[PDB]
Amino acid sequence: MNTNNIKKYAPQARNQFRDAVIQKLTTLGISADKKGNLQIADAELVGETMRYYPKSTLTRRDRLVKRAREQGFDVLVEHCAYTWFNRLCAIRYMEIHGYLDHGFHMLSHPDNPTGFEVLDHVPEVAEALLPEKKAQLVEMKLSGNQDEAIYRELLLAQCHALHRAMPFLFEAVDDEAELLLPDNLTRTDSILRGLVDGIPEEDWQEVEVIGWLYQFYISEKKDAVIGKVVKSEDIPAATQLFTPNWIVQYLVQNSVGRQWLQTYPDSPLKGKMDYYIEPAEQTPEVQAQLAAITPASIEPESIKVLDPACGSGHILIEVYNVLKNIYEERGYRARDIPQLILENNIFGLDIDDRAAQLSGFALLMMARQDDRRIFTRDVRLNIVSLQESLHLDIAKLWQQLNFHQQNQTGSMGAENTALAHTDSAEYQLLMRTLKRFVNAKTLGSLIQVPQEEEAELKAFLEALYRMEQEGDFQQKAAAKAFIPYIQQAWILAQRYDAVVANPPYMGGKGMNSELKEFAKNNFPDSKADLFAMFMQNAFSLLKENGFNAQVNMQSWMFLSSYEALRNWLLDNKTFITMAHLGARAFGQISGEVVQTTAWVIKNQHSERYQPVFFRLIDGREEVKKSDLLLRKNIFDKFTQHDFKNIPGMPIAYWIDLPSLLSFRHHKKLGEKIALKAGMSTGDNIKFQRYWYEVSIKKTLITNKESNTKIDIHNIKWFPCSSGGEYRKWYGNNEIVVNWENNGYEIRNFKFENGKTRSAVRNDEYYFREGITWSKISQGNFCVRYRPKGFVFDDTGRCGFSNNKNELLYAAGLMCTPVVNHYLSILAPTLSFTSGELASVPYPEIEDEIIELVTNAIEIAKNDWDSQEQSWDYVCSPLLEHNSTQLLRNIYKQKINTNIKLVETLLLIENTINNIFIDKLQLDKTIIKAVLQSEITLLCNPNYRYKNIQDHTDLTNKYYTDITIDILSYIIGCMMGRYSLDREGLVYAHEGNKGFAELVAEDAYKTFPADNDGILPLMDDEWFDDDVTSRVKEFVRTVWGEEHLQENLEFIAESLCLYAIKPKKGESALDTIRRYLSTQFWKDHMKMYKKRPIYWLFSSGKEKAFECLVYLHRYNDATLARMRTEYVVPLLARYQANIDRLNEQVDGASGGEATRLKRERDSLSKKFNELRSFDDRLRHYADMRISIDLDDGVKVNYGKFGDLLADVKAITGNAPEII
Ligand SMILES: C[S@@+](CC[C@H](N)C(=O)[O-])C[C@H]1O[C@@H](n2cnc3c(N)ncnc32)[C@H](O)[C@@H]1O
Repeated sequence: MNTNNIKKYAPQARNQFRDAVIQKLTTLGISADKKGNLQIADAELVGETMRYYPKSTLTRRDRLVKRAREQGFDVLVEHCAYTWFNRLCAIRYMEIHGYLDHGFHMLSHPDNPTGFEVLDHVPEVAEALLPEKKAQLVEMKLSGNQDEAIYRELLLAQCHALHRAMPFLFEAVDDEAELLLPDNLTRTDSILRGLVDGIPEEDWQEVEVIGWLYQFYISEKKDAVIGKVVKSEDIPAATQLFTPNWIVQYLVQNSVGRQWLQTYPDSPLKGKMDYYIEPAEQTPEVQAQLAAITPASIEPESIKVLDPACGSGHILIEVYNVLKNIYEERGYRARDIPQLILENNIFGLDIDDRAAQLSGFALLMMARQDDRRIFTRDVRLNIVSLQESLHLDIAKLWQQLNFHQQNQTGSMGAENTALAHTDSAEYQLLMRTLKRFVNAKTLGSLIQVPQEEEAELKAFLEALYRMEQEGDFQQKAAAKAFIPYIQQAWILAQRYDAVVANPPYMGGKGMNSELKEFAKNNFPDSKADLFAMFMQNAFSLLKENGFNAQVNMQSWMFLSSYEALRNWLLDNKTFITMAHLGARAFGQISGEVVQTTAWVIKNQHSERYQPVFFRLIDGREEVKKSDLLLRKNIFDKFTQHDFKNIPGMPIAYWIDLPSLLSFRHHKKLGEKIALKAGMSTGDNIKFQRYWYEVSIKKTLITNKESNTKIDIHNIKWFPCSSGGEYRKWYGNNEIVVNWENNGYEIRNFKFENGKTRSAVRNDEYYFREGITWSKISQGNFCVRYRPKGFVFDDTGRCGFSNNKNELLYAAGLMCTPVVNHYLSILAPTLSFTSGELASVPYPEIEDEIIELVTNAIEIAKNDWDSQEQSWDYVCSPLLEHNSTQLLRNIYKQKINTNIKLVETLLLIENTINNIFIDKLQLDKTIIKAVLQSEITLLCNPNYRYKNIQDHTDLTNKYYTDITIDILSYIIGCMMGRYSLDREGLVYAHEGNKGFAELVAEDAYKTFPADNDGILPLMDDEWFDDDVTSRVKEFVRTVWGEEHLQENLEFIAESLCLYAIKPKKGESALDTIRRYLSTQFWKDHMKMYKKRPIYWLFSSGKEKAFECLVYLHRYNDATLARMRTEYVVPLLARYQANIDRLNEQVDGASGGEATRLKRERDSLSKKFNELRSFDDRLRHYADMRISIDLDDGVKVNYGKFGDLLADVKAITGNAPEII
């Protein structure tokens, strides 16, 4: 069958049917305004008509006004449009299979694509349906022009004809419902055509279509009610799916068919059950147990099955099929089985009056596929939809009932007449029943009813059937009103051999006010979501040896918020079989939003029982099915007693055995170590910084050059562990938080009313030595060491211990694939909090691992401290070897050192993993050894460039970041941030203050530092303090005028590698200059994560003047000096050559004069752009803008409007063009 047709039609069909009811209700007068307030205006009385229509069609009219005032105008239309659609859908299905007694098609015409067969056989069709109006209808057909009048009469006559067998869908007292039937049913634009035209006939063969009609009708109102709280009337929309047939079979066959096969093991139904999971080999003790409960025989018509949420009845249809083959096998006549199944075996509930309308239809269409006279028998269907009790005239009906026959009939009977036999066990049983179904359109089948009231209700019910059949008008009007409630109560008091359902799914963030309190007070173990309450309630609906079988979300197997429930299941019930599906089990939902599992749980507790699991998480819907059938991916080694060894007690069949026997033999991790969540500052943008953004004087960072005692009164910034990226031993020392005055600002940080926004937690553990981890990590789990002088927030959780060895032995553990083996178990998410991480095992201490971890952390710390983004940065790693050697040879010397360390840490990490795996007695096959690509070091090209698979292009890209990093360090020495003479960071505080002292102290005597802190970054050599100029002065001052040219050609060779595009004949010197003016800005953006310490003042898009400015060295007089000594003298040289280039264009010709014009044209564009960058720099230079370094980089960079480059990529806001 092709759903793609129904999926497109049914949503459109819903709304279609709805406007046709509004348009007919507007005539009917029942109407609401835009605000949902109802309007009557009563009804005109033009003699014997009600103009807006007959006046016998008034009373009936005045019962819509009644019901609409009882529910909701929106509701009315949403229901009645559905009922008719369900009716017409029921007719369409039934006319294709020729189920009609008159044997003519009703909605279509076989030999005419546009017509209606009931129109040409008016005499025959009328003879069957309306024998009295035959002379009239044969007269209107002979008028040939009243077909819409005629067809409106036969079609209404057909639905009436179907009320005898299907009273739940085709009601007969629907009087008002006839006034809402649309006209023009006989036109090419009737609503009817889409129902026929949108669905080919082959889609109608099988019955599942009923469920796809079901699922796509309401699909649209679903997309409007998701994410929000769901109204009591929107529930059927928001929770309505459709189970694949292969899951239902697995559910029905492993519950119903299980019990039958449990008594008659050599039943040929086992071959007829493809999804029947055979029982695993039990211990002799359980083997004695199960035989003691299985009855020696089961009679077929003693089995009773319940779907509490049938929906389309898709599950009942399969129960019907499983029961069908049980009756055949027992020796029962063919025709007699449907009645016995639908009356003695199949019972179903739901809240959507219109979902039952389809479900019962579906069972009757399966029954009509087997017995032609099931439509002649009084077949009571136990498929009912739940009804509220806020609209009953209870005192009016119990006196209309005359159950004990109190009114001797005939005594014409007063507004104070004491309700007689209010003490009768039919009244007290009736009132207790009407009190249980108050908000039935909200609770559904979760309402329990005591089994003790079973007998009294059925005897009351059958009597309510009798008196519906033998009684007078009041007793038949009355006893017809009470049956829906006495029946639905009778279904709830009854217990069943198997409950099969695909329950509804709704987390505790769409439940409405009414529903929530019902969960806290009645289902505390499973108050989180609906599907769980159905799981725990369904057990209250089974016999002792009964089977609960559902297909549920998987979260009840893991989330600690179900621990009380998971604890409850293991103690009282017996898991039988479970097929864990995971995602994409339903081939018609989109997104990884739905993860499921189907299971069967006996209502008896057996300890030593051996259940069978199927891990079918992979593939589309088709695959799990194929692997389920082929019995791929089977687990049958763990009893339900074994799953109690895991903190929280997760259903965790995927576990093996030595990992289960290690939770019991060893001690918990977060027990030993104080897993503490950090503060929550409330605002990470106000309080947290990158350490390079602020003055090093104003940080708790102990510099290698400030022996002056850190005055803890001037200290504003303290290094803060704030989450970050994966890392296995030490990095991420990048965030500093504002902790001045012991956090006076974070502590008093309040909202508007007075409540406190931040959440300073565990501030006793601050500045301690400990570890840390990304609380949130996409990949594996990893921890890093954390020295003293740090704080930490909630994004960077930290464990602490008093023993440094345990602090390392833990840090060595929490980084293995072994830990990521457990964290899969306790909580398969990306959240690595302090609660599941605390339940991790943790064995005795070995002294070997503590050295391997000390070596590993210093390998990792040496790795981290090597970049200029770290505070502990000393100098560029090239400057560790002799300064006579050739530069290309020093590159080679450094790479070989960087591969040995990867192997060492890899051999260390794998030695650590292999030691833990030996102690916990684990399986090295499950825990793979660490690979070189996972060694979390920045010198490992495999890890830094995960995306590049090559070796050459991997090696080249490595040489390339190596050549850029040495350029940003030289640009660093130009500004004054580092120095050859002095180890470590040199100058980094506000206002260019104290820089000059350093110069007088020969802080930069080897390589001089730029005077003003303005470096022109240009593509041709104008100034002498140009960047590309001083770089050569650097290489010359370091490696030798001897080597200058090959070291420079090798730099040219290496920039060209990945950084920029080479050019033939381009000197080493030109090659370098090109990079700096164009690409360096971007790499420095990336290098500092869009937080530049060197600011590129840019004239504009012609790159007429670009200069770098070091952030710390900035003062008021800079933009005045920037204009005095750079922007002013440069606009003078541009002119003395536009004039010299015009002395040559007139003195040249041919190919050279066209070359001097493009050199004069290009030079004049850079003269107008730097003329308006001067008109705009003079603007910002007068302002004497003086910065504050504590403010941040995203703020100051907007203070200059568009003078700087990438103002909208750094600040976010487009540059404010002053
Ligand atoms: C049961 S599943 C759909 C049934 C479908 N035949 C299948 O294969 O699963 C979702 C349906 O459950 C229905 N349902 C039944 N009983 C319910 C209850 N007590 N509360 C809410 N929804 C309920 C909802 O109306 C919704 O349409």
